Amino acid sequence: DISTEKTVESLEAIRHRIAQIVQSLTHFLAILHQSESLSPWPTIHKNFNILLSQIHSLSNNLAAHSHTLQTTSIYPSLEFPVKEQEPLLTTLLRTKAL
Amino acid sequence: FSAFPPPPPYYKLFTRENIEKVISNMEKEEIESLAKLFKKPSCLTSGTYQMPLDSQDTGAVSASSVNEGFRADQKSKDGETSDLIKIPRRAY
Amino acid sequence: CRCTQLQDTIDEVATQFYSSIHYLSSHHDFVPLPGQEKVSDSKVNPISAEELQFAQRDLAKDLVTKF
Amino acid sequence: VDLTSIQWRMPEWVQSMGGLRTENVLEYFSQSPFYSHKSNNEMLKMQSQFNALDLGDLNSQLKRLTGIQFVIIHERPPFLWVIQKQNRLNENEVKPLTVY
Amino acid sequence: TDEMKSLASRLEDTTQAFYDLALIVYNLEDTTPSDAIPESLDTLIRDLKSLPDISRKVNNLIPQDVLEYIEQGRNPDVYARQFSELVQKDNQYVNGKLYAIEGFQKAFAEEIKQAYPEVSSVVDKILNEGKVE
Amino acid sequence: PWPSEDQMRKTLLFQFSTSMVPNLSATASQLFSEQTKMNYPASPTFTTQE
Amino acid sequence: LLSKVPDDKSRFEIELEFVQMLSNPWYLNFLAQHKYFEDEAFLQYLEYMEYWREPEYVKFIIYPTCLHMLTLLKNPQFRNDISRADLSKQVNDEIYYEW
Amino acid sequence: EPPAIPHITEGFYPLPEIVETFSHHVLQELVSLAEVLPSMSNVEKKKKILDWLLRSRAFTMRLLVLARWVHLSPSVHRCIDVVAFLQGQKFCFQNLVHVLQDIRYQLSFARLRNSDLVTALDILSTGTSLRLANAP
Amino acid sequence: PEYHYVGSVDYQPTRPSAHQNLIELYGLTELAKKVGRVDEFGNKRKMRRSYKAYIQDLPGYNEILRDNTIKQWLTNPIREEVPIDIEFLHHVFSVEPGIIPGFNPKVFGLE
Repeated sequence: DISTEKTVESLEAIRHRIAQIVQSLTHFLAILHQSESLSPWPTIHKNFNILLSQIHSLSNNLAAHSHTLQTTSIYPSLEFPVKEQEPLLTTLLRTKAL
Repeated sequence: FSAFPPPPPYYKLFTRENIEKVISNMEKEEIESLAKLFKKPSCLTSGTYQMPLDSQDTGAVSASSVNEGFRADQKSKDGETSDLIKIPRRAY
Repeated sequence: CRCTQLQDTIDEVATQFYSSIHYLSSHHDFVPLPGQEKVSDSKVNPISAEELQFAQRDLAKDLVTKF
Repeated sequence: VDLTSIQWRMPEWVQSMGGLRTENVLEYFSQSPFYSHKSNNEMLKMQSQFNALDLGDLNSQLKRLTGIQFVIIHERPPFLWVIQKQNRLNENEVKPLTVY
Repeated sequence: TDEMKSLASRLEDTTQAFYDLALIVYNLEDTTPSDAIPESLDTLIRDLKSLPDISRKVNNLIPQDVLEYIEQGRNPDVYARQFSELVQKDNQYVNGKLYAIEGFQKAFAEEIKQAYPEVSSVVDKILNEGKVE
Repeated sequence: PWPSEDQMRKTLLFQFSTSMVPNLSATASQLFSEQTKMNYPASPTFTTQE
Repeated sequence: LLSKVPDDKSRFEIELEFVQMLSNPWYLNFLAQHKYFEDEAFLQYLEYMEYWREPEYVKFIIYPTCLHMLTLLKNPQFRNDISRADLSKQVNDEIYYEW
Repeated sequence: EPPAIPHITEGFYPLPEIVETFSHHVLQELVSLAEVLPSMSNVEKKKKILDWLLRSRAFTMRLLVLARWVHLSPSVHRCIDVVAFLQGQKFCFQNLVHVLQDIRYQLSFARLRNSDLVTALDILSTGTSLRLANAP
Repeated sequence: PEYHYVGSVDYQPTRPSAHQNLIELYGLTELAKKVGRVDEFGNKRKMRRSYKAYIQDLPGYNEILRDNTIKQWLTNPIREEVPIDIEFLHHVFSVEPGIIPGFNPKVFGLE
C-alpha cells in the first residue's frame, strides 16, 4: 500500500499543475474574446509564452513520476456505478489520440 | 470510438506539381508514363463480383420442377383435369 | 405491382410456417399420462388447454386463408 | 493491433446465453481479444468436458495453478464487472499485468 | 451386488484401518507394544492392495456429475432424484409437444378440406401414411 | 442505404491499406475488433431450448 | 516521394468502393474531422472520382447517394459543416426519411 | 422387447478405474512421505503422518459413499439414456424451425423486384435528384 | 393427376414414443419409488443435501470437505503399481511418544 500512497501524492502534484494550466488557458481565452478584432501580437505572444512554461512544468512532473504512473492503471467501480449507466465514463477515461 | 478505412495512398500522391509535370508531358507529345497510367480510368467488362455480372439462376441452386416458353404474340392455355380447369397454362 | 405483392404473399406463407410451429412448441404442452401433471412453471409458461385448441384452430384458419 | 483505444462487445453472444452473469462475464471475456487462449482459465476449460463445476473451486484452482490468469476484481451484478490479467508465479502472490 | 458388498466391506475396513493407526500414534506410550503399530500399518497397506482387485470385480459406471457431487460433499441420491424427476418431466413435455402438433395438423386438414374439398382423398391418404402397419 | 459497416471492414481498400500499414494502427484497430452432437449425459436440470 | 505502388484492376474495384464510402455521411464526418479536406491532393482525387459518373462506370456503382454527396462536397463551407456533428445527423436523417 | 435407444458411453468413469487410481495415489503419497520423514523432527514426523492419515481417510470415505450409491447406477444410467432420447426430440423441433427460417432467408434472396427506373434515370444524369430536392 | 413430392417417402413412427409412459417402459418406477419426493405410502422423503447419511455410520467427527483431486487423479492416472519396502516404512514410522502441539482430537470424536 506504500506504492499506492506514493502514487497518490504523485498524481496530486500533477493535478495541481494541470489545474493551473486550465486557469491560464481560460485567461487566454478571455483576453482573446475581449476585443472584437484580434488582439495585439505582443500580448498574445506573451500568453503563448506563459502557456509554454505551464506545459513544460507538466511534462517534467510526468517524466519524474513516469515509473509510478505507468505502473498504475485506472478502472471505475463501486461509487461510480450509480452513474455507471452513462457513456460519459468512456469519453472521460478514453485515451484515443486526437 | 467508431472508425472507417482511410482512402487510397495515391490520393496522398497527388500534387499540382506532378499534374504540371504531366501536362508538360502532354506538351512534349518513365515517371510521367506511370503518372498517366495512374490517371486513366480503365473500366472492366466482365468476370468479378465480390467486395455476379448477371442475375442468379434457379437451376444453379437446386432442381427445377418445370420449364416453359411462350411464342411471340401468342400464349398457351389448355384444359386438363384436376378440378376440371380450363385456364392459362403458366398460372395453372 | 401485382406480381411483387403476390411474391410478398408466398414469402408471408413461409414466415407463417415456421412462426406457427414455433408458437406451438413455445406454449404449454404438459400431458400427464397415468401420472400427475407437474411443471417447471418458470420455464414452462403454460397456456390453457382450451387456449391451445383455439390457438391452433386459429392458426390453421390463417394459413388456409393465406393459401 | 492496438488493444487499448478500442471498445468491444458481442451483444449477439450475450443474447445467445441470455443474461449477464459472473461466469458469463468470464466467458464473454473469453470471446474478447483481451483474453489470451494460452490462459490458465482456458487450460482448465479444456480439461473438463460438459460437467458441472463450482466457483469457489474456480478461484481455489486458479491459485493452485501457476501462470497467467483472469479473475474478477470487483463485481456489480446489475451492470458492470471488473477483470484483471494478473500473473501469479506462486500462490498467494500475484503481479497484475493488465486491468480490464 | 455380492461383489459390491465385498468392496464396500473392504472400504469400511480401510477407513477403520486409517482411524485405528491415527489413534495409535496420537496415544503413544511406552506400554504400547511396538509390534502393534507396524502391525496396524501392515493391515493398512494390505487393505489398499485388496482394493484394486475387488474394484476390478465390480464394473459399474459412475456418471461424472455424480463424482462431482461426491466431490463437493453433495448427496448422490440427489442426482438420482433429479434424473428420475427429469425423466418424468421431459416425458410429459415432449409427449404434449407431439400432441400440440397433432391437433395443429388435424385443424389444418379440416380447414383444407372445407376450403379445398377436391383433395380430401389426398389429405386422408396423408394421415394414413404416417402410421404403422 | 449506403455501404455496410462490415462491408467497409471487408472492403479491399481497407485490406490494401492495412497491408501497407502495420496492424498497430489505432482506428483500423477499432474496426478490426468490431469484426453440435453429444453423447454426454444431459444436465439434470430441466431445459426448454430457446 | 515514394514510388507509386498501385494495381490496375484493383484500383477500380477500390475506387468503386470509395465512391460508396462517400455515400455514407458519417464517413464524411470522420473524414472532415481528420482534416482530409485540408489537402488539395484529395480534391483533385475527388475530380478523379468524377470518372465514375460516366454511364459504363456508373452502371457499376451501387449506392446512388455518393454521386449527390460528391456534388454536395464541392462546396467547402459544406466540408467544414460536415465536420459538425449536428449537420451530420441532419444529413443521415434526411436520407433515412427519403428511405 | 424394450425399444432400442442410444446408449450413452462418455461422461462416465468406471468405478474400477476410480478405486484403482485412488489406491495407487494414496500409496504413492505414502512412499513420498516416507522419505521426507527421516529428515524431519520427531514431533514433525508425527504431525505429518497424522495429517496424511486423516486426509487419506477423508478420500476413502468419498469412495465409501460412492460404493453405497453404486446400486442405483444402472437405474440412473437408464434415465440418462432416456433423457438423451427426449432431448434429441426437442433438438428436432428447434432444428426444424431453424431450417425453415433459413429457407425463408434464401427466399428473400431469390425474389426479384421491379426496377426503380426513376432513380436509374436520375443517375443517368449523375445526381440523385430525389435526395437533393427533398432535403433542406 | 397427382401432386409432386406428396407421400414420396413412407416412414414408420419413431421407435420409442413420448406418448408412452417411459418411466414404466424402461423400469425406472422402482427407482422413483426409492428416490422420489413422495413415498409410495404418501409420506415425504427427506434427503440430506450433503452425504452425511453415510458419514453417520462411521466413527470419528468427520467434516465434509471439497477437493477435486480424485478428478485430477483420473485426468492423470498413474501406472500399474508403486514399489513398497515394508522394512523401511516400519523404521520410518517408529515415533517417540512426546506430545504434538496445536492439534486437537476433536477429529477423533471419541467423546
